[PDB]
Amino acid sequence: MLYPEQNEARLKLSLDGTWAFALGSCAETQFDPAKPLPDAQPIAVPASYNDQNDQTTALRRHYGWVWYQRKVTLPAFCAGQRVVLRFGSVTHTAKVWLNGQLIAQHKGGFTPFEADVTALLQPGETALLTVACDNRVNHSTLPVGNEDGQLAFFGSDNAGIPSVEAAKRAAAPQNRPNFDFFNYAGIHRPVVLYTTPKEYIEDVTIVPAVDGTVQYAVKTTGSAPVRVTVLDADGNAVASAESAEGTITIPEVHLWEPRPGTPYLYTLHATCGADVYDQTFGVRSIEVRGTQVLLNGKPLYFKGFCKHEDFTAHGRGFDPVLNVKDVNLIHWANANAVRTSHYPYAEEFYDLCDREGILVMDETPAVGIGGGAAVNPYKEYPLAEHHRQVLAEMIHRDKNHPCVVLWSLGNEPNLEHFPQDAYDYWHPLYELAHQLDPQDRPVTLVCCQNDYTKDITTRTMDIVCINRYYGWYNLSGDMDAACYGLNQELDFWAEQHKPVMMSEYGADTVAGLHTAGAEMFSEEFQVEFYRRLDAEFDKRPWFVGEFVWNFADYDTVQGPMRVDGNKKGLFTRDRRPKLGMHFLRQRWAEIPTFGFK
Amino acid sequence: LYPEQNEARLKLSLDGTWAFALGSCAETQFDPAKPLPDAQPIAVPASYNDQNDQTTALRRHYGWVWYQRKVTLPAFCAGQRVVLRFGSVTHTAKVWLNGQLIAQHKGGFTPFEADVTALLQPGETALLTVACDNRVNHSTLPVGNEDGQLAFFGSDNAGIPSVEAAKRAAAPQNRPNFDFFNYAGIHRPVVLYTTPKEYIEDVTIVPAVDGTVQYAVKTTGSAPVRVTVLDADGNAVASAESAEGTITIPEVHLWEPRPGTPYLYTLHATCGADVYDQTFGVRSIEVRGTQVLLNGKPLYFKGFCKHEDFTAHGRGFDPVLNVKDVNLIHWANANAVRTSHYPYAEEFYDLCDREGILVMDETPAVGIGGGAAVNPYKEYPLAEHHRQVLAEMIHRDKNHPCVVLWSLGNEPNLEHFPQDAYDYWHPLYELAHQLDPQDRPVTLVCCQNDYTKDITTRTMDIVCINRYYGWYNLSGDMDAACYGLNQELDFWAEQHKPVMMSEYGADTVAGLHTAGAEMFSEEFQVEFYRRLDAEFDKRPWFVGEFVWNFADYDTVQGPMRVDGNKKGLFTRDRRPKLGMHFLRQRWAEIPTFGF
Amino acid sequence: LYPEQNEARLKLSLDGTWAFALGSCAETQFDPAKPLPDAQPIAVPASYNDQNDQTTALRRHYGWVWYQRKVTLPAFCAGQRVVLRFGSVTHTAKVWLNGQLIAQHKGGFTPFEADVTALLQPGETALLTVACDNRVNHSTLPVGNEDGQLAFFGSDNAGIPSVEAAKRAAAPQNRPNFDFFNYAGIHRPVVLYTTPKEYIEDVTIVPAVDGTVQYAVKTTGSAPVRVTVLDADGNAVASAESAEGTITIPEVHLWEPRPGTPYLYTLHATCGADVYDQTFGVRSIEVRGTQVLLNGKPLYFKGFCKHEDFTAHGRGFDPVLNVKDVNLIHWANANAVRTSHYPYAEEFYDLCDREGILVMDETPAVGIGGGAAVNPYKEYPLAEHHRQVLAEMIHRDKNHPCVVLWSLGNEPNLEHFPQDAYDYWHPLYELAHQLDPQDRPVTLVCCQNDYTKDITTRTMDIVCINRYYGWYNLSGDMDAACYGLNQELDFWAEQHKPVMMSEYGADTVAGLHTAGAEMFSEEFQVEFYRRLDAEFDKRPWFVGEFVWNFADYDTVQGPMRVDGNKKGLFTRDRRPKLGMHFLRQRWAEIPTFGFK
Repeated sequence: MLYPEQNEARLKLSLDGTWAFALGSCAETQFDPAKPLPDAQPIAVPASYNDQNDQTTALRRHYGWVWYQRKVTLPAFCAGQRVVLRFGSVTHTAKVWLNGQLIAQHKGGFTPFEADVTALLQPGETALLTVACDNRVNHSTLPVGNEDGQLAFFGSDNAGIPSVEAAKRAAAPQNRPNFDFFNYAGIHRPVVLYTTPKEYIEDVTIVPAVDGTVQYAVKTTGSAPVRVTVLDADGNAVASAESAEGTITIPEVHLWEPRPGTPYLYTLHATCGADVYDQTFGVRSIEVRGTQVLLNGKPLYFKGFCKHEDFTAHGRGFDPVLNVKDVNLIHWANANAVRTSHYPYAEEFYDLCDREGILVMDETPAVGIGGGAAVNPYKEYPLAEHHRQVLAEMIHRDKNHPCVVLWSLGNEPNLEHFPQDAYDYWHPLYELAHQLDPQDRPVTLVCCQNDYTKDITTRTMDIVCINRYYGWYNLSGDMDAACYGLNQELDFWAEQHKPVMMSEYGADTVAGLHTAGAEMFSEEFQVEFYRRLDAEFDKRPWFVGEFVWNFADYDTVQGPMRVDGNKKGLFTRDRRPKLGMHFLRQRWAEIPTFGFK
Repeated sequence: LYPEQNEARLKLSLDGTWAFALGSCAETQFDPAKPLPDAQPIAVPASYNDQNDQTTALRRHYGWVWYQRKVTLPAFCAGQRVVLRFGSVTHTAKVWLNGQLIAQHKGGFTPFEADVTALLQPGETALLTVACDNRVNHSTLPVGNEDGQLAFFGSDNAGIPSVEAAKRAAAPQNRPNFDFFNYAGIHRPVVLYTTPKEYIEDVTIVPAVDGTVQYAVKTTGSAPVRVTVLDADGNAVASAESAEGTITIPEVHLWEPRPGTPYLYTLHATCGADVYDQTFGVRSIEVRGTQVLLNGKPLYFKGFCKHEDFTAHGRGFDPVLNVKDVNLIHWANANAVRTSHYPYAEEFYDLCDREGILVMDETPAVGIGGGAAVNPYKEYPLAEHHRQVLAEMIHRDKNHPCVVLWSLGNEPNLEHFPQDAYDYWHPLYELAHQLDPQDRPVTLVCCQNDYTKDITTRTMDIVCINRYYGWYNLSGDMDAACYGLNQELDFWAEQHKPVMMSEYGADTVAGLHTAGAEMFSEEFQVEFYRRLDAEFDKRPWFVGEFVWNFADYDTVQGPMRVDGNKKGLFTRDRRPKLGMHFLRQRWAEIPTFGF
Repeated sequence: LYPEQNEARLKLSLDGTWAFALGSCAETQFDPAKPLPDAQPIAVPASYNDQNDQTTALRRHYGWVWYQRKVTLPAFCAGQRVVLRFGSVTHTAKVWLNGQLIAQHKGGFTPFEADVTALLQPGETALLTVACDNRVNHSTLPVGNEDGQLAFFGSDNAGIPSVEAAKRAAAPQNRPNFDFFNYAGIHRPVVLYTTPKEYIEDVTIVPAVDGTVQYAVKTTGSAPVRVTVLDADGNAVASAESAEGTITIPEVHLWEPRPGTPYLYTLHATCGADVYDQTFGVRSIEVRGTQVLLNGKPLYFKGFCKHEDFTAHGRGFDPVLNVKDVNLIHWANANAVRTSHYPYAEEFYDLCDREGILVMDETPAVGIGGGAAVNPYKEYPLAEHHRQVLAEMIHRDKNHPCVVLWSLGNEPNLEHFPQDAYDYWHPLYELAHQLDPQDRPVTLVCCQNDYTKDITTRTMDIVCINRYYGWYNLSGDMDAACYGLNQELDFWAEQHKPVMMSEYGADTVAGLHTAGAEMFSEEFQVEFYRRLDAEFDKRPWFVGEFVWNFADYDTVQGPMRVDGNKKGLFTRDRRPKLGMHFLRQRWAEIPTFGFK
C-alpha cells in the first residue's frame, strides 16, 4: 500500500471535484451502478456529505447508504501503463463498481484501499465510477456503534416511562454511536487515479539507526535489478546500493528532531527497470528506558494536543489548508506532539508532521469497545478480526514516517468490569503490533477513567496512557479536591515503574463566558483546571507527557451534555484561541522538548 | 400584614450598607452584642454571594453569616408600638437587639416580625445583629442532600477509590437537591414600623361577583370598627360599621388580566386612632369539569415560570427589574406567572395585582425525593415545617386577586412509593383549602415520571406536569417527542381534569444558530415549542402552558449547566432569544378568554 | 477555455502543499531557478495570509511572496501540447520554469496561461517558481490608496504632530480602497493539461428560445469540424459539419431558475484528434421597458451579494463551501447571486448553471475614487487595465447560462466629477456589449451618493444602487429611513428604467438581541429589511434586491469593522442570523416569475 507519486514513470490523476450524489436506504442493491444515478445532486469530493445540503436535514441525519458517481476517462495516448484506482478512505463501509462490474469492497472508515483497474480502463475509453457508502455503526464496526436497547455515548433518557419507551420504538432509526464525536461519512480523502509500469515496485520498508545505518527492502513484481540511492534535503545523492534487500549507510547523518531540533528528512530513491519511487524517511531512535522515553538518547516530554479531523462544511473530510494552519498553531503553542484520536488521519497529515517535526501517536479507530457491567463486549461483540485487519492497515500505511513514535491500539475500552477477558483481547494486539512494525516502536492503549485496581491491562503497555477528568466529570468545580484525587491515583501509578502520560484531560469552555471566580464552562475555569493539575504532574519524574483534550471544538451527537458539539477545545472550531490556550502556550514556553525529566 | 405608612403608622426602611462577617458552623461564633470584628460592607437587601470577588469565599460559603448595624429611634417618635420586620432571610435566622434574642425563623422566603417597643425607646441607639445560615439538607425547604448523595443534576465516577478518598476529604458544601443556586442572605427589605398601642392586626376579604364582599378585621383594642370601600379613584361607594360582615359594591368592576381591566378597590378600615388599607380585587375562579372559569369565562394560561435571579443582586429584591420583567410579560402577550420555586417578594404580587397578571403561587417545597432507594416521607424531618411554610404563604397572599392557584410544591417523588406520597400530599391539599378564605384551586407540580404508578398527581384540582420530551429523553428528535407526549396526553384525557404543562424548555445559548435546529441553538428552541404547542392545541381539556424559564439563572457548578440554566427565553439581562419572538407571536393569536 | 479531460486531453492537478518564502519589495530578491531559502510549507490553492500564525508576518505582509514546487511529466505522456494554467494569482505574477520566464500577469481574479511543451519534455522535472505581489495602488483593480490617504473606512486624528510623524515612520502596509481584506496568493486550482498539437481554441455558443443555436469553434489545424448537441442524458439531438453556422434543436428544453428546471445541453465538438465539450443553456434575456424578461417572463431577483471568503481558505477556492452555499441559497428561497467584487472561480459558475441560480458578473473594478480632492479619471492609470480585465471576464464566462447581467464595476465616484465619470464609464458600457455574443444587460453599481448629480448610473441597462438608509445615515430610525428611501425612489420612477437595490444591510453580531431592535442586534437586521422591503413592493419598476452580505467576511483593522464586516445574513461559518429567517419567509411568498 504505497502512497501515489508522480515521476518519469508514474502519473497522478486527481479524481476529486463535484460528483453526482443520491441518498439511499438500508437496501444495498437499491440502485443499478451501471446506469446513471436518479435525481442526483452535486456533492463535493473529498468531504463528508453531512453539512453540504441544508435544504433539509436529510443529509445531516441520514441513516444507511449514499451513492456517488462520476465519469472517468483515460486519454488514448496514456498508453500501456498499469492503472490503479485508489481511495484514501470511504466511511465506513464501501462498495465500488466500474461500468457495473464490482471492483472493490472495503470495511473501515479510515484506511485506504485500491483496485487494479487496467483491464477495465484502456486508453481512449470512458467508464462510470459508482461508489456506495454505508454510514452504519454497530457492534461490529470500529468505531463501535450501539444497538437497540442502549443509547449513544453521554445519552440522556427517562428509561422506564411508557410514553418514552413507545416513542423510542416508534422513533425513526439513527446511528447511536458508542463514541463522543459526530458520525461523519462519505468519501473523506482524495480519490487518486494512477499509473505504474507493467512491472513495478510495490512496497518499501525502511528501518534506520542513529549511527547512520539504514536497513531497507524494496518489493517488486518484475525481474529488473533494483538499485537504490539515499538523497539529502537538497537532492544530492550521498550513498547508494544495488540490491532489493540490504543496508545502506549515510555518512555524517542528520538526525530527525522536533524543534529546537531539525526535522531533517531523507529520501530513498528506488529505481528498478522503467520504474521509480521515492520513499521519504528520517533517522531517529526511540527507546523506552525504565520510566523514560528516549529520542536519540535524550529523554522526551510530550507537550501535545489531542486532535480531530473536523471543520465547518468539510466535516471529517480532508483539508490541506486547515492542516498547515493547525500545525503552525502547534508551533505557535510551543507544543511538540499530537495524538490522532480516534482514527488514523489522512496520509498528508503525517507528511506535514514529518516536514514540520511534530511527534505523533498513531491510533486505530478502535473506540467504543464497551457495553457496561452487564455486557461483556469481548464475548458478545464481533470485533477481533476487523481489529486485526485495521491494526495491520495502519501500521502498513505509516511504517515509514519518523513522526510516528507511539502506536495506540484503541481508546477507552471496558478494562475494569471483565479484567482477564480484556487482557486476553488486548494483549494479542499488543504483540501483533510489535510483530507488525519493522521499527518496533512502543505500543500503548488509552484508558478510561476507571477503577485502576480492577484494571489489569493498562499497566502492561510500553507507555501508560490515562484519561482523567478530575474536577470536571467528578468532584465538579473543585480543583482542591480534584488535585487530591489525582495524586492518590498518581501514587498508585508510581508503583508500576512504567512511564505514564495523561492522554486526555479538559473542561468544556464556551468562548465568551468569563467569571471572576473561575466557574465551570468559563474561560477562567479552563486555566485553573490545567494550571492546577499540571503542577502535580511536575512533582513526578515518571510522568513524561501531557495530551490536552482537545485541540479545537468539534461537532457531536445531539444531547444535553454537548453544547452543539464538544467544547473542551483549546481553540474554537475556527481555530481561535481561548484563554486556556494562552496559559498553555506560556507553560510550554518553559518546558523543553528534551531534558525535562 | 404588609407595613404601611399613614396618619397612624410610620414606615421606615433599614435597607442600606450594613457590616458583615463570614461565619462557620458555630451559631455562637460571635458575641451578638459586641461590634463584628474585621467587618466589611454589604448591601441589604441582596444575596451576599456575588458582592465580593476578591476571593471566592462569599460565593462558595458554607454555614452562617453575620450582619450588624445600629438603629436609632428619634426621640420625637414616641407613644407608638415598634415592629421589626424582615421580608425574608435565607434560610435560617436569629436576630438580636443590644444582645437580646428577639427572633428566630426557619425558611428563607417567608417574612417574620419582632415587637421591640420595650427594647428600643425613643431617643435610643440599639445594635441590630442578624445571623444567617445558608445550609440546606433533609430538614430544609428547599431540600439539601446529606452525605453520600450528589447535588441535583450532578456527576460522579461512583466507585473509583481516588475519587472516593477525595470526597471524604473535600471541603464541605451545600448539595442542593434543586436546580438553582443556593443564594442566601437578607433578600427582602428590612423595615421598622410603628402602630398605635391598640392596632389593627389582620384583614381578610372574600369578594363575590354580584358585589357582595365578605370581610373581617381583627383589632386588639375595644373601639368600634368602621370600613369603607374606595374605588380606583379613592371614592367611598359603600361603608359599614362592624368588624365583620358584608358590604355590597354598587355596580362592581371585575378584576381581569389583559384584555380585561385589572380593577382594584381598597378596604379603608379604621379602628380607634388607627388606619389600614387592604387592596383587593373582585373576581371569581371556578374549576368546572375540564375548564377553569375566570369570572365565568373559560381561561387559558399563556404563562412563564420565573425565578428570583439577577446579576449582583442574586436572589435579592430588585423593584426595577420587577417593573421591567412585567412589561416584558406584557410585550410577550403573556398573562400568568408561576413563582418557581418559592414565594416571591410581596411587592411582586402587588405589581401583578395592578398589571393584570394571573399568578400561581408556590411554596419552597422542591426536592422532596431521593431516588427509589430513599423514602423521603419516612426519612426526612419535613412534614411539620411544610405545613408552617404553606400556612405562612397563604396567610401572606390571601388578599391578592392576582393569585388564582396555589401549588403545594415542585417535583416530589410520587412514583417510587405511590401510597406513601398520597399520604403526605393529600393532607396538604386539604390544609390548603382550609387556610384560604377564597377556596382557590390547589395543584402540585409533577416531574417527569411513570405517570401510571403515580396515584396522587391526578388528584389535584388542576393537573400540573413538567415534561421535557425532545430534551432529557428522545434528545433532538421532535418527531419522537410529540409522539411520546401525545401518548402521555392520551392518559391525561381519561382523567377528566384540567391539565397544564407547568415546565418545558430547551437550553439555548444566545448566539448559536443552526439551519438544522440542533440542541442548544436558538432555532431548536423554536422547534421545541412550535411542535409541542401544536400538539397541545388539539386537546380541549388542556388549559395552561408555563414555559420554563422566563430567563436564565444561576446554578451550582456541574457538567450539565453551562454557567447556570440556559433554558431562559431571555438572557439574564432580559434580552430575548429567537424562540421568544416565536412565543410572543403565538400568544398574540391565543385569547386569554374562550380559546 | 476551461481545462477538460477526454480521450484527447489530460488534466493534471498541481494543487497541493508547495514551498513558500516571504519576499519584499524586490522583484529581484530570490533566484527563480534555485530552491527557496528557509522555505515553509503552504497550501495551494488558498490564500497564504491565514496559514502561519506563529507570527503576523504572513497575515500583514507588504510586497512579494514566493511559491515553488517541482513538475514531472511522465515519460509515457508523450507527443502532446502541454499547457500550464493558473486559475488565478492575486494580484500580479511572474512565473519561471527552470529559470526561464513564461508568464506575467496583472489582475488578481482572472486566469492566465503559458504553453510549455517546448520546456517540459516527457520524462523530466522542471522547477516551477511563482512570485506573487500583493500590493494595491492607483494602478490596480481593486484600487489601493497611496501616500497621504487612509484605508477606506480607516480612522485618523489628522494634524497631530505625534500622529503625522508616526504615520510616516510606520512600516508600510497596503491601504485598500475597498471593504474586504487583501487576501493574496494562488487562490484558484493550478492545472497542467494537454491537447493534440493542433487543437480547438475557442467556443462561442449563442442560443435562442426557438431551438436555433448559433455557434463557432476556432481551431489551429486544418481538419473539418463536427458538432453534436447532446441532451441532459447525453443523447445526440442535432448535428452539423461546419465550424461556424447554426443548428436547430427539436422541442428545446429551456434553462430556468426554480421553479423552472435548469436544463443544460452540451456542444460536443471534434476536430482531427481533438475533443471538447461546452455546456450551454437555452434561455432569452430581454430588458423590455422597466421589466427584465427571462423567456418572456417578468423576473424579480432575490439575490445575495457574496464574497470569496472563509476561515483558513481566505479568498482561496473551496469546492465544498460552494455546494453548501448554493444549497443555503435554495433553502433561503433565493434565486440570484452577485459576484461582489470580482469574478469568482469558474467552478462557482459551473455550479450555478447546474443548480439554477441567476448570476451577475462583476469585474474587480472597485474603488475608482478618491473623494472630492482627487479626480481618479485624470489621475489613476486604470483605463487600459479595466478594458483588459473586462475582456478577460467576458471571454471566460460567455457560455454560462447563469450569467444574465454584467457589472462593469462597483461604487465609483460619480458625483464629484460628473462628466469625466461618464466619459470613463460609457465606453466600457459599449465595450461590454461589443465583446459579448449574447448581448446581455450591463450595469454599474452606484454607491449611495447625490443622484441628481450622477449623470452615469441612470444610463445603464438596469439601474443598481447601494443604499444604507437607516444605517450610515439617519441611524437607528427606520421611520426616517423609509422617508429618505421614498424620496429617492420618487426620482428613480421618473427615469423609466428597471431598478434593483444591489447592496443594503446592517452590521449584526450573532447573539446581540434587544427587544427594541437597536443597531448591531439581530432584531434590528429584521427591522431594516422588513421596513425597506415594504416600500420596494409599492413600485412596479423595482425588479430585484441583493442583500449585503451573504455571510460575514474579513476586512482590514479599523474602528468601524468589528473583526470584519458583520452585515452578513449568515455568520462566517454559515449559521443563519435572525435576519435570515425573516428573508427566508419573505422570499417564500414571492415568485421568481410574475411578481410584477
